[PDB]
Amino acid sequence: VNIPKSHPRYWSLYYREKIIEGMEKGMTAKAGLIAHGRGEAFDYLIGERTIEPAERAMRAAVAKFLLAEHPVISVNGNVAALVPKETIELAKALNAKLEINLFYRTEERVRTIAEELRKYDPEIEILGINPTKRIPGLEHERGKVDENGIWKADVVLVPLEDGDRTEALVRMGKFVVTVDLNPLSRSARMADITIVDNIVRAYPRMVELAREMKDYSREELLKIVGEYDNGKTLSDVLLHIRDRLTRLAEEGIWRR
Amino acid sequence: VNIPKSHPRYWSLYYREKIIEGMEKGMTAKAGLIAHGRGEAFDYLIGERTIEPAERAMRAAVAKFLLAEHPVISVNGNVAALVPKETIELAKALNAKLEINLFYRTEERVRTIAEELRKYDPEIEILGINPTKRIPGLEHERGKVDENGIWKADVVLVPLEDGDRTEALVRMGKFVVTVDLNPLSRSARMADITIVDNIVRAYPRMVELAREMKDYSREELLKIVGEYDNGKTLSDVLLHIRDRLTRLAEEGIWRRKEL
Ligand SMILES: Nc1ncnc2c1ncn2[C@@H]1O[C@H](CO)[C@@H](O)[C@H]1O
Ligand SMILES: Nc1ncnc2c1ncn2[C@@H]1O[C@H](CO)[C@@H](O)[C@H]1O
Repeated sequence: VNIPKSHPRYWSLYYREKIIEGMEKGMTAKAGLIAHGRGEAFDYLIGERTIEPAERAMRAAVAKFLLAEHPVISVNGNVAALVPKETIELAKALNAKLEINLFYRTEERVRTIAEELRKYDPEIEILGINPTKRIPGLEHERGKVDENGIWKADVVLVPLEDGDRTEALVRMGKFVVTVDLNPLSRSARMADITIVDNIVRAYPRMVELAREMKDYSREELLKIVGEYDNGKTLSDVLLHIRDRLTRLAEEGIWRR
Repeated sequence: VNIPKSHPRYWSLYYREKIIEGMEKGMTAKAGLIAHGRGEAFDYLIGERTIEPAERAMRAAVAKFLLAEHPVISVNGNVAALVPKETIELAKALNAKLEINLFYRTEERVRTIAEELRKYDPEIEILGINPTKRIPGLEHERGKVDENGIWKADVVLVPLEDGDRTEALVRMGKFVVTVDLNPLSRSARMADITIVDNIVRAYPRMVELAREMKDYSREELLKIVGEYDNGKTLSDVLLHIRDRLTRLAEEGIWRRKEL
């Protein structure tokens, strides 16, 4: 990361280095590198900041998790490369189990990811190591879940997830929250709560909200998670990007 | 193995596979995978189809290439993984030479890219194997081109290209045509003709266009080229995206299977 701190693409470049090493540590899938670029472009368009529609979604999600009877947080190759410590934090803050859930499971991937998480907590409870259950509707390898993790969860957080799984989880009766910079992806459109923000900002922001809501009443929380409309939240994100586009055009370098 | 053709995201997933196989073959760099994703995001915004402003730029690019005296088509790692066959097809249909130009050049990636191309034509000549001419304004390892290729070219096609490189060629007096799904990238803004469409739809369509216009009159060809506005095209692309976002926001997208 040898670039002036004043570089406008400072952080973006920094995480791009992180995602590359992720694959270098053998935990980030190649498809994960591609998904990362999808994120980069939408983040650039959005403004690399947590927009209002996102703060809104995170509020409802934290409220929703606080009421969960068995909340679970899913971790994949990208999460492990970008926010390995922050995901352990969010999981402690919401008293939620941690499950390694990969679309493409392998003995190495799981081990490496569990190892990466154990670098910030060698004691934390990590599920999905030995997955016995299956998410209905998915190909055997892609629908693996842990008898004690997602399989029994009522509210689940699946960040940077493939649309088929999000949909399948909703179909099996799980309430699904996702973090996804692409508001037009199947997953973003299928989730009950869609947080359109970079996970590097969303995760510490939610750990914050969980503190700011730690002493909330089950009534206050029910009011929150009760007034949330994911549809209007998605439409606003789209409108935001549209307005962001109008201005990005009247700026930068032009040639004529 | 492959994606079930019935899967609605078939094409999207097919090409993700191809770019992945490309890196597996040593032609594509890891960062090429990330760049593929950036393209996909913009494709999500345009709606994953060829829009009229793109078709418009495509006809202009073909017209210009057919009128060119020393046309050259550049090939990089992402190009090699996604449209190796169509790249060769386009070059022949435009009677242009092919040159390998990479961001991270190594003897292995060049070879592997060369081999891939030859699998569709063991006969085609490939420039850029060991380029010796340096284009000023670029870092040492990023600006060497082939003396008999881009160095002497008048019209150059540089798809999925770095802005600095697109910008450098323009500065060397080359008429630059690019294919880039991001209408706001430096490359899209600096190129003379910007084709905002996915290269997997663009190259096949241009091949078809080169054959169709292979017999046009210089009068027609010069008219097409003469009356083409790249700025207007980029703005028309942006307007299409902005109206599409407007429409979708109004209709709503939550829980919709398709858009
Ligand atoms: N750093 C990130 N933060 C949040 N979402 C991301 C990030 N990188 C990639 N994604 C999302 O992952 C999705 C694909 O699984 C993409 O739609 C993209 O928006
Ligand atoms: N398949 C593709 N077709 C056209 N342009 C692409 C594709 N993939 C990536 N790009 C573009 O190439 C640039 C990165 O080299 C990005 O700005 C992106 O818009």
